[PDB]
Amino acid sequence: SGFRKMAFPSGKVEGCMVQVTCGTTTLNGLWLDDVVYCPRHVICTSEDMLNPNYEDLLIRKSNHNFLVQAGNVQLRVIGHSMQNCVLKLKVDTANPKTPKYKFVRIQPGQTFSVLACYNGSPSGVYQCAMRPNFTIKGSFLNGSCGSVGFNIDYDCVSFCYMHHMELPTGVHAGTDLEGNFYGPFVDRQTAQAAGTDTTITVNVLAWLYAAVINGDRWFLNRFTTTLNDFNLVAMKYNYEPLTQDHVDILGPLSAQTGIAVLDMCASLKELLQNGMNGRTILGSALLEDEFTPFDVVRQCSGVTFQ
Amino acid sequence: SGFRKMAFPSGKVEGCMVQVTCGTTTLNGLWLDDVVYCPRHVICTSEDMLNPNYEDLLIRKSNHNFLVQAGNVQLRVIGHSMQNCVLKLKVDTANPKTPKYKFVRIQPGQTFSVLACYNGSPSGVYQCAMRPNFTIKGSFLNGSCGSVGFNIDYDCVSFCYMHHMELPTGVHAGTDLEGNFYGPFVDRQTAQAAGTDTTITVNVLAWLYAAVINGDRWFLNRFTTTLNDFNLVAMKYNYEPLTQDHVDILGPLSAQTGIAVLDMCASLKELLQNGMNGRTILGSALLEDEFTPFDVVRQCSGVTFQ
Ligand SMILES: O=C1Nc2ccccc2C2(CCN(CCc3ccc(C(F)(F)F)cc3)CC2)O1
Ligand SMILES: O=C1Nc2ccccc2C2(CCN(CCc3ccc(C(F)(F)F)cc3)CC2)O1
Repeated sequence: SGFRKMAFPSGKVEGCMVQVTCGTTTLNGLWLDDVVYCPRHVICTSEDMLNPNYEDLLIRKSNHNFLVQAGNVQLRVIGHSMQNCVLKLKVDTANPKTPKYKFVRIQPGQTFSVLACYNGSPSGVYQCAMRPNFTIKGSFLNGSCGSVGFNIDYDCVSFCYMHHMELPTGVHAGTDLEGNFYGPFVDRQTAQAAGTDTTITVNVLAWLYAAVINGDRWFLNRFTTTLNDFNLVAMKYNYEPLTQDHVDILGPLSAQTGIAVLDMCASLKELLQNGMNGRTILGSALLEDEFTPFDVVRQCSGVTFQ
Repeated sequence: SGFRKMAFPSGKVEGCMVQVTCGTTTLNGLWLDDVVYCPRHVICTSEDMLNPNYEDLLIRKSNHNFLVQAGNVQLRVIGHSMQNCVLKLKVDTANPKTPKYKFVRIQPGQTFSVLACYNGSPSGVYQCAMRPNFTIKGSFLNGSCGSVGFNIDYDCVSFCYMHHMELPTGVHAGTDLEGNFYGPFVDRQTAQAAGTDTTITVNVLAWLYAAVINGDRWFLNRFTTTLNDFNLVAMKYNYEPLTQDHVDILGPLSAQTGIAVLDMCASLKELLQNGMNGRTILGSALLEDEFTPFDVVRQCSGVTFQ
């Protein structure tokens, strides 16, 4: 019945997006209860961004210098502080649309939805993964800083990403909602290069399970393998090593399809060695690695949210 | 700065989804002002679906047989009628969350977002195209019927699709919001096969323009072509014929990049003849055809919505 790259419904997050302006710089903020969270580089000029001293730049800013606008209506800033690379602006009004929420710091390989915004207004929603090199491959133009990534479990939004930086290579870097960057990146306009973008092996396997459930099975073979034997081939192809924890997480997909995890590893190994020979799997000519095992279960089951 | 398959923010549509139950069948409805729109096959049993006489089945249904539930709260049905393949259930309460909206019947090649729902509750959002054979390639399980497709232009939601049927081949068929199917499909469980799924040429070209804007340009060559010469190769590869209307629509992308439309056609022609040779374009090993020229402009510019 079909399998699609699918984002969470975005309404709960749309009701949290505001515009934040400091000086000549405008980007997005996240309004939850009576706090607005945004990237601290809102206080920088494009001059400042080469070597900013954020503590010093903040000395010159008062509450009234942070212009916060929710739709057409202005919010009153009654306090501000810096936590790592985010500012927290206390406003005098609790966001009436605040959903149940959590702040979560995700691990490489985990997926989330991004609500890309400009000037506090939603532009679109798409699905991303935290890459093993701690970048994400997004769609972000100037003014999109402060857009957030999130997951939803029924009624509760877990915010995991806030967007801050584009690297010279066109990939993206950002923080969790406590303001700590994922990976080694900093909020300065300098030479920072991403490391190897390896493939998230457990996600590829989950997606192969999804393909089998949906009728694409030409890649199933007569072979099996072992974790160590498969991992020799994964390393050669810049795939993440597969662990027993990963095998365990694939357990429910293995059980429903009747295909042992290591048998699916042997299918993956032949795909890596032989290529696709011009065929497709679930409409892709590449092996997709931005579906987690939990994503596959969810979509193949029809789980929903408030 | 990156280019992603991107859906519209879904909040405005989330506030319109309800659950509709008739007998033992539950699916989704769309609540706009004081009318709930849903597939007429809600009145069928799985028996009925082999050869339904919808007019006859409706004789046995009264207002009180249609159970409409918005979140936890029941809506009072004060009238019902059948329009083509949709039912319209008049309720006694206008949806307080009704956005500005229109009903639009789209053309093959046009794209839209789908809010997949189960039991009136949103599950996820993804982007789709109306295929040239009038199917869509979605992600729909039992109970997702009545999920809708839509586009947004600033504050106004244009609803273009309601989901009704999965064909035996795993592709999807549905109606506009006046209840007329796209293509030749009917709401009966019978032998209906899709025609040729051809590639939407103008969308592929738009996506190649997007790639150039974002740094992927290895596929640009030293050649040009003509509409007629390109169309001979398109036919061979089951690509839609390119028209002068299509060339005109690509005009703004041509102007911004400085690459004449027919020059990009010559790049596409070499890609079709030679394949990708194992390379990728914007993270795909296939030529993507579910971005319209307007989608590319929008995403490459940062246009937003209420
Ligand atoms: O729409 C429909 N009609 C339908 C019609 C005929 C056969 C099967 C179906 C199903 C019914 C639920 N069936 C869920 C089975 C399942 C799959 C994966 C997992 C898991 F591994 F992810 F956990 C668990 C259960 C999916 C297909 O759906
Ligand atoms: O974020 C940023 N910083 C930035 C930094 C350096 C160079 C360019 C930029 C741009 C500035 C706007 N620029 C829009 C140009 C444009 C592209 C396509 C079209 C169209 F063909 F679709 F119509 C029209 C205009 C995109 C990149 O963006």
